[PDB]
Amino acid sequence: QRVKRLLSITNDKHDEYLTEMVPLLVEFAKDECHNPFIDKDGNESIPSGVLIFVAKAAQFYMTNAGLTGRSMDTVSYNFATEIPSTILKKLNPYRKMAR
Amino acid sequence: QRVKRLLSITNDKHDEYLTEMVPLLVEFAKDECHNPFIDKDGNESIPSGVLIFVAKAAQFYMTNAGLTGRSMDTVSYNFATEIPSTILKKLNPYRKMAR
Amino acid sequence: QDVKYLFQSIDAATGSAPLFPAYQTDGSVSGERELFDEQTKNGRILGPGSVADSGEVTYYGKRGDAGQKAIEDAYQNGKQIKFWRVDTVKNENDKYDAQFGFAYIESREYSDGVEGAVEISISLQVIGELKNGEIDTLPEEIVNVSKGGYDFQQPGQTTGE
Amino acid sequence: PDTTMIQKLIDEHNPEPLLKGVRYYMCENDIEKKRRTYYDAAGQQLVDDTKTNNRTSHAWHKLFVDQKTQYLVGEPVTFTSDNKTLLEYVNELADDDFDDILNETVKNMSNKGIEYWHPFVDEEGEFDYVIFPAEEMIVVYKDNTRRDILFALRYYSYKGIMGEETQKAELYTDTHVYYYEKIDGVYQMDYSYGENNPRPHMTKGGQAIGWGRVPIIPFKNNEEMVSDLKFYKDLIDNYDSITSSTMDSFSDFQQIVYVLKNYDGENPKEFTANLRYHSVIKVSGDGGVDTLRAEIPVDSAAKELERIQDELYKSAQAVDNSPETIGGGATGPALEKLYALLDLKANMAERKIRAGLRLFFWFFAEYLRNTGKGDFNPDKELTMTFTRTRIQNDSEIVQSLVQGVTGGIMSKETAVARNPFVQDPEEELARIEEEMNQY
Amino acid sequence: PDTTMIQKLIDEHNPEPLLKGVRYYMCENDIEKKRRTYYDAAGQQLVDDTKTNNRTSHAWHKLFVDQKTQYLVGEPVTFTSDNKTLLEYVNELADDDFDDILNETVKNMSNKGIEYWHPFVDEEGEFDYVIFPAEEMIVVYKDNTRRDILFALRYYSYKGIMGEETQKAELYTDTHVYYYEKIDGVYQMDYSYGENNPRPHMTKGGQAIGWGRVPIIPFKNNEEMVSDLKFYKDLIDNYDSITSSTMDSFSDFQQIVYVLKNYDGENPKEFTANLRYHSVIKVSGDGGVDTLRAEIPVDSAAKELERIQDELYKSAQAVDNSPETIGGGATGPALEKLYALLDLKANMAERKIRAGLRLFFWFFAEYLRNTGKGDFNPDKELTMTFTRTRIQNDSEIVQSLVQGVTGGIMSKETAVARNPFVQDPEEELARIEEEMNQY
Amino acid sequence: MYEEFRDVITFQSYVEQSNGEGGKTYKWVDEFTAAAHVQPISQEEYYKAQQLQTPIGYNIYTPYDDRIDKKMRVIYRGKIVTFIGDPVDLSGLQEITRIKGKEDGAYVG
Amino acid sequence: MYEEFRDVITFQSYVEQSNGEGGKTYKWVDEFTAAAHVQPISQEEYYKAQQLQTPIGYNIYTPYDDRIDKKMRVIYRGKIVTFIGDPVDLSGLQEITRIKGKEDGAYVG
Amino acid sequence: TWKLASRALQKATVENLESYQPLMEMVNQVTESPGKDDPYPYVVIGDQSSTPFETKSSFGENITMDFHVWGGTTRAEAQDISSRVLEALTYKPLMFEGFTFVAKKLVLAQVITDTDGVTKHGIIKVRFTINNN
Repeated sequence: QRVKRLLSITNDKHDEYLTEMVPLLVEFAKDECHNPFIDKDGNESIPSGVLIFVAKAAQFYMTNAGLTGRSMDTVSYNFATEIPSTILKKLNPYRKMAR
Repeated sequence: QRVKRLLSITNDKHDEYLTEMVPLLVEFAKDECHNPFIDKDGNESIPSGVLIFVAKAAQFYMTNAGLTGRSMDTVSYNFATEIPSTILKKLNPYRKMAR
Repeated sequence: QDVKYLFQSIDAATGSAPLFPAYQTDGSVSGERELFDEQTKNGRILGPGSVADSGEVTYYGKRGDAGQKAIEDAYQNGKQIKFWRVDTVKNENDKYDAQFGFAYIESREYSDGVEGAVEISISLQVIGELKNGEIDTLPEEIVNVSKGGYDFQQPGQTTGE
Repeated sequence: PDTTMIQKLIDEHNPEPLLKGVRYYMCENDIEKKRRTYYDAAGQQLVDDTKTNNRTSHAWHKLFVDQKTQYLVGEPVTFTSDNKTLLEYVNELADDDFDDILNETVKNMSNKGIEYWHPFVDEEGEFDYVIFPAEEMIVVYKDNTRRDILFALRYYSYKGIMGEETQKAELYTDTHVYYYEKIDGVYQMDYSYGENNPRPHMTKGGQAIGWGRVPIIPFKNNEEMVSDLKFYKDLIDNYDSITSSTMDSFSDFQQIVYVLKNYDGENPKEFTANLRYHSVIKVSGDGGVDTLRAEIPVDSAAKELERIQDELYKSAQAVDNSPETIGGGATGPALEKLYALLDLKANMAERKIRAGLRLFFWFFAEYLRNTGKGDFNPDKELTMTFTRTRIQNDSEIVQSLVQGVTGGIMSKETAVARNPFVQDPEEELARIEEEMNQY
Repeated sequence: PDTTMIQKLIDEHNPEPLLKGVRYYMCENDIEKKRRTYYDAAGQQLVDDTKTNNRTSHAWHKLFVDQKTQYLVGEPVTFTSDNKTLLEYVNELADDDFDDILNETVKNMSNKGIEYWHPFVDEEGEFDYVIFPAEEMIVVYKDNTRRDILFALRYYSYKGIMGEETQKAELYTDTHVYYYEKIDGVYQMDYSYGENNPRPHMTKGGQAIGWGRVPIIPFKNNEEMVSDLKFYKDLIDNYDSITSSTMDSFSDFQQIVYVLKNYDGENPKEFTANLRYHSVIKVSGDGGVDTLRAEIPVDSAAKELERIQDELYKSAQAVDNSPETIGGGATGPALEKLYALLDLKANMAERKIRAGLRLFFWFFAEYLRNTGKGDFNPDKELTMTFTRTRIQNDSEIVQSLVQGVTGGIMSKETAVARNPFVQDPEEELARIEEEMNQY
Repeated sequence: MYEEFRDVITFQSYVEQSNGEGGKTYKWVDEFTAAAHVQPISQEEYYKAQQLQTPIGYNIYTPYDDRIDKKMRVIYRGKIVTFIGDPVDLSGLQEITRIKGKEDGAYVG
Repeated sequence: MYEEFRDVITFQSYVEQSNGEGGKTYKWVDEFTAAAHVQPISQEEYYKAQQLQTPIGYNIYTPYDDRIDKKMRVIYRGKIVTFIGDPVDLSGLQEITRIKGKEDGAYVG
Repeated sequence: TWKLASRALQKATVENLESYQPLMEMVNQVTESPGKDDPYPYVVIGDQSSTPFETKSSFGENITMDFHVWGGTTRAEAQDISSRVLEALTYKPLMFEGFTFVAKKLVLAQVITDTDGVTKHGIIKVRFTINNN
């Protein structure tokens, strides 16, 4: 959309907020060696798995959030379509279906 | 959504509540060696499997919760779409379908 | 003693110009309702205003009448007409006071005549009412002058007989 | 010599090379290799506490050496010295010590270490040789001659007479080894040896004697420093290490790593206590934890192991020690014969004798020179040739001898004479007389 | 010669070729090969710190050489010199040193290195030979004759008399080796040798003697510079490298690489501390981390390894060292016999003697020429043929000899005479007398 | 999305109400502090019936709408409208109130 | 999409005059430019009833626009129209104004 | 004198209406005029049950306005102003010299029905007479 719109989007609006949120889970969890997922500079990196979930969720969540941009009081539901059954289905979720 | 909205969201609003709830099941269950899922600091960690279920459920549950944000008295149902058949289908649930 | 009431109205209040008979025998239709005289008020929104309940006239005709043709000629130009009415009651030609009243052309069904003379009835009815108006001026003038006009200059000459 | 200078020399030289050998002899260090390491967040390698270390000595090495010495000498038929005086001693002795000493001296040097070996005077004053670990000392020349190294002093600390750890250093002098107390820094008059006691490391008959060379001359001996004893040892030690590791792996493999992906279960504090009590394994959550379990690849690991072992094998030791194809070789002689384990040792043993066999002879002559009697090379004198010997000849010859004696055709006695066991024909004569007497 | 010119010569020539050999003798450098490298963002290869290096010397090489020398000589029956004066020395000596010296000189040159070897005069003045690492020096002709290289000077630095690193250079002169102090730049009168001392490297009897050729003439010796000692060594070193690597791989393979795809777990600072304490491995997130684990292909790797080893094998050393099929070869002689390890060495040893055996003889005659006595080739003089020898004949012959003596048919003595051990029939006579006396 | 908003700048807003007699009382009614949102009934815009709706007031849904709703004039964005309803917070993680009911009744005397 | 954007529609306010008096000569002012997506309510064009949309005022929704709404005239492309309503932020990441309700609704005297 | 000027006052009347800011917006009209449907409150304006009658005559000299309101848009605005002014003027009979005028007549009717159930609407009728007919 418009840059302003992008700014309006919460995720875009707060790079920091979005950026920060992932690593809390990420940083401890992954190996964690840590597989550094970080530069020496300390530029943050986001896990693939985390990224996929996060990006998908975040992208939806903003859409769900609206406002613009949000479902109408009487409207079709953005929620149903975007929210993964499918993406959840991605990663299985069970994964390697079996153990 | 808005930060305030995020705060309004129960899950976001109570980090502690959300944070606490998982580990009760998690802490005993997993190995448990415990595979520590914890720092020496004792920062909490959440299981992948638990996380997937919890995150998916929690994310939905808040959506279901509303208010904003919630289904209308006459509305489509957020419930049906978000609630996993699919995610439940993820992890199979049966898993490695067979034993 | 000269008894005569002439018919005369050019158009303006009472016409201000005499015409010779038929004679208006006498009559006042009304004037109950308001009735509207020339209302004098200041800072007022005159009322009821231009309306008249009506007028009544009775007429007599004599064998020789003149200006009947003239009247028709007058008619052709056409206009609103306001006649004089003169009563009896010690009305000298000079002396006599007259009430302008109001006049309507419209009603003259016919003239009926007895052998001795022909009598005509004419009634003057104003069309109304408008609740709102406004002449405005004319009747105001009519009443003002009607209070005392200039009276029957012609008839003074008459009563020769 | 000022103490400092002497001390200074000690420090720089690095103890390691002898030390490794010294340690090696006791055993190779399994420990470093043996323990597995894990990577910390730092990623610096840290050895895990858990892994234990096992190291074993090698039986084989010891056996070889002992056998070697005896075989090589073959016992000389006779030893003589050019000098009369020396000879007089020699005849009686006949070595007796001397041959042993020669063997010992060469052997010891050849032996593991030294690397640098300094003889010490015995209290008896008879040559006693003891080997001490390297300082290792820096070669330096105490004497004016730079080229020669009179000795390099070493200090070692042993605990302890006091029972409290103390540093110990011993100065070594050409005349004799010196022992110094660290705390004092010196004991006795440092400057003087001396003069006596201590008694000289070696004494000439009737007078104090000096080598004229002062111990110790460092042994390279070769760049490898492979030899002599180390020759077996170095290879052996590595062999032990590999073998030891292999055994450990087997034990480790067996023991068990179930590992469970899931499922809890109680927090481990509770878990451990109950788990021990239960002493049963159940899977929580979904039934069954394949978990790999440990590994599919483990079997593959064996393949790797075989490959590794195979690679090891080609270079590998594990001497065949197969029975000889050759027939004969009657069992008793066979057992001694087969290696057994003469062959390997003998070559080196020969190496011990020569090269330097000539040198020894020359030296012996030199000793005679010390005597001041005219020096003839001992080979020249008799003249003797070495080795005749022939011990080896004896084996083959004896069989002929048995026939020869029995036949009586010949010698017999001279056949004996070859040794000679004895010149005297008399032994033969007795049989003859017996025959004549008979019957 | 101006210092600069001498110095200049040194620098250009490259140390490497001898150095590699010199280093090689001590050991081949495992390190370069051994460590694995990783690719940085730059992508320049950097060796990882973690990998340790192990290198081993080869036992085998040492043994061969020692045996070779003794076997080859076979000990000459006799040595003679054409010149009376030389002969007089010769008869007494008989070599004694001389033969050893000849062997040593040839052997040493044949020996690893030099590449360029410069003799140095001993303090004693007896020929002493020591080998120093290459500068390596540039061949140049100090003397007018361009073609000849009087010597190429080399400098090496050793630390240290001072104990502080200093550069060291030694000029070498035909007359004798020179040692110079770097700091001074020269010690003693550089220009003069001289005149004496230093004493001449070699002295003629009664007078100073000069070779007339000044060391050192560089040894190609062959383009390979494969020989002589290097001949074993070069192959051996490579063998060691491969073997060493293989062993390392085995250890590395065993140790463990779990690797986990998932799951955290705490940030590694926390993780490490807890992990060490726990000393347990659990999988966070979804249960189980196959993660490959390391590898399916590892097993395949073994296949590669076998293939690699197999390829190695064809070219490969690991001499069969199988027992001889041939029967006989009684065990004692067998052990020495089998290689053992004469055969390989002997051929080269023969190479040492010849070609150049004739040259040596001619040279010997030349020495006589130096004597100024009429020169006859030593072969001509006796006349002697070399090698008769026959040491080898002795083995076969002796067996016949045993029979011969026993039979008494023949010689016996002459059979001895073949050596002769001794001409004197007397030994035979004694037996005869004994027989006659008997019984 | 919306995030916390700048919006609140306070306008009294002006209304005249309840002039029982010639004497009148005037109050400035702008209940809103927070800017507020109005979700128009604005008819469904299905308009199946489509008869409705012209509400005298405007039904509004706002966070903290309860204050916002009727018995005070609300101005949004400086635009002025009056609404009637008894506020309730329908839902939302934050309570969002809405104006309930619309005057006048559909049926008029 | 829009990007930092004007609609582009310029907004200006049109008042006959600023005074108690109305009508008479008219002055124009440019309150500000604003961008809005305006589709008149103008019947849903489902047209179920399809009776509506009557309302005299026109509903325009302009994101985060206080100014555009009533008590200001709206212009698009310099075109002038006047609308009435009450601004609202129905939805969108950024609040977007809207108009609620109508006036002169169904039923006439 | 008043004459046209009295008519002028009507112009003045126009002026005040324009002068009324809220006057522009509704303009008045809503609810009156279409948009009656629009939500309550809704007030319309118009005569009560008025259909043209009589021909060739003025409807009446006096003009009467009927107000029918829901939500009571403005009886008050007109009423209050009129009342205050009227009250002062009244307490004195309306008469002209030589003439009498009466305000005729008074009719009061009120009916309210609320489909919505909104409070009852009230209807007030006002009649004005200017000048005599």
